Amino acid sequence: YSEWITQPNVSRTIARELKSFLLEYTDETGRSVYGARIRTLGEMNSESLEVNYRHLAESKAILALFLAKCPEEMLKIFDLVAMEATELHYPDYARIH
Amino acid sequence: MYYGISQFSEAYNKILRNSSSHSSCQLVIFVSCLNIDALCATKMLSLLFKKQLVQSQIVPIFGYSELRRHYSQLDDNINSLLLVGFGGVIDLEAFLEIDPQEYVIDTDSGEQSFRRDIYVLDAHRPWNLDNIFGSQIIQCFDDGTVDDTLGEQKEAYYKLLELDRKQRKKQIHEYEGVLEEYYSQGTTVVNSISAQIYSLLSAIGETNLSNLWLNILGTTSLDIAYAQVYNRLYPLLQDEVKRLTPSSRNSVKTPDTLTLNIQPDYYLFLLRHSSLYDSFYYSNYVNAKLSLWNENGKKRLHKMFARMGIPLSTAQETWLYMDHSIKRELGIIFDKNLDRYGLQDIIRDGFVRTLGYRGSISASEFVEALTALLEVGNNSAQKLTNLRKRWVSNFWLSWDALDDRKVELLNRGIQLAQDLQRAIFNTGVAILEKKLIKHLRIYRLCVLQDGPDLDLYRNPLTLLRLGNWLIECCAESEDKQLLPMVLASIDENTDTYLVAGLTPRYPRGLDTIHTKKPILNNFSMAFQQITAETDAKVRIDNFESSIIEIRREDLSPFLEKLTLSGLL
Repeated sequence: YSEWITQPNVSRTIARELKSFLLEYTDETGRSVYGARIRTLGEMNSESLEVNYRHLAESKAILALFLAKCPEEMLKIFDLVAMEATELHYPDYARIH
Repeated sequence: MYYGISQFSEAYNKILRNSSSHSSCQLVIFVSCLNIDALCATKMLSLLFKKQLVQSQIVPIFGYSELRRHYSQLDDNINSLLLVGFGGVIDLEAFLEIDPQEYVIDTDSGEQSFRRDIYVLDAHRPWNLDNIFGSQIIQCFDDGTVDDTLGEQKEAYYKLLELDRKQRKKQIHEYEGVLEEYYSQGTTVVNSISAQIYSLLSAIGETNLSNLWLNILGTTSLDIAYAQVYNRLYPLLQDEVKRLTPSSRNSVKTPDTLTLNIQPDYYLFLLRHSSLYDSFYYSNYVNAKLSLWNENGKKRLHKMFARMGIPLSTAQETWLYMDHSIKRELGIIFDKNLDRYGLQDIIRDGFVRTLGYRGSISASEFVEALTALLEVGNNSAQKLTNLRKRWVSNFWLSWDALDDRKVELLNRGIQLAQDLQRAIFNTGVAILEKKLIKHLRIYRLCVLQDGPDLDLYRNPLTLLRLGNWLIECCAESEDKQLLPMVLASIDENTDTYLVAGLTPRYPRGLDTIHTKKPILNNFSMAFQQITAETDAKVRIDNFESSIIEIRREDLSPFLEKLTLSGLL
């Protein structure tokens, strides 16, 4: 798996899927959970994005399995994805964190 | 007209001939305290008369009662009187009990001369026609309004004066109607006294950088409540700055260079003397455009700062120590990320003066410091006089702040300005949360009955500051229609209120046809009419006409009669 994740094509696919999950995941009430979480993150210069594992398991369960099995690289990929999403909501956020 | 723009030099030469004697001090300048424009105008006059060694006396007068008492005390030797910031809207000869036959010497020969000359110098437009037209002792420094917009009133006044059948009576009523419609008009401000005296100085040729700076301060004192006047007068100041600045530009900074500059001066609150976050947070305009008084406003502000990419730690840093990377990119950052929140009007051009190595300061900040020094610088009919005494004393603190050698006083003024804006913000969020402003179909009343630091609001300037805060907040609310507002503040020691009838104004930066027509404050005539009948121990003495002191018990019936009064 670590070798599977480190493949550039697999890494790009995983990053795209995680970005889609962050941007498009919606819960029962219908509002985007992680859009609001990223708004709050940037607003308080939080530097940390709290991502529920149940959400990651419900949608794209293969990514949740990868994260629970080889978190060393999945966390790096998902950190880059979170930075991209925050820069989408808060452009030029790299100056803050 | 009495004295036009082109003949100010005539008035100055008349003053010089009448009272430029080194033997004694025959010139007395009456200045209205609690007016930055009058303060700067009197500073200009003081410097000008210091150049010509004309002995003069400067008296700060707070109310009309003090003016009358001082004039009664005034000796007959003093043959030149200057009234700065007031006197142009009342019958001064009647108010002061002046009869020209007792002040006339050498009547002959079509000419007349008088033993004392009173020069009124103010900007409130309801010129009293018995002053601008029917009196020779009282000499008004007009700004060109009377010679162009008072022809009909001039004819109506002169016909009635000269005339002391059916057609004659009908025409008299027609003319008297013209005079009456001229009255029953709200008191506005069209010009700045500092600009008028600077025009006089330009006529005499005594203009210099210090006088130009005083002119800029006096004009910028009008930007909060009369932004149309400031926008009208701004090009003249812009031209004067270019004219007076020496050609030796881009030179190295030396401990002696004084530089008037026209550079981006954002419409924030004490930006250079406080943190960026505090400049946005306590700004009147930003508060109006974001409604920071409620809880969600602070979240909006933090979100804006994150959007610009300015960390909160950097944002809350003092402006001097803010990292040069961020401080040099304020223009670009504000261009990118201000139209999103509707704060595009924040970006603005102002005047910034640096004195050698002492750091920059803008006229907007300087007038806030001066106002703070005026406000908090230092049984019932006696403690109030003590308040008047302290209020007069604060005028000299604000006067000494102008001197370049007293920067340690200007810094104290800046600190007081920050404290007063904090107190104003706290009281504003207290008023808007409890919904103290009672909406009406005539005027949105608001009475301060209890709370913290309520002793700050017995000063008319602080009460006007709070009123301007509230009016700016209400002006940016589309749902709330324009309507005059009333503020009151109980003085526990004297058991008296301080009613301050205000005026609404259009949103800043919104230029339309109805915006061009100024809003007129009708509270003066209403207050005077209500007080004339139904004796209620009302004290109408302020030069600011729409401010009265009313007893605690008599406030409610007064407001009831005012509601019944359709004048305003």
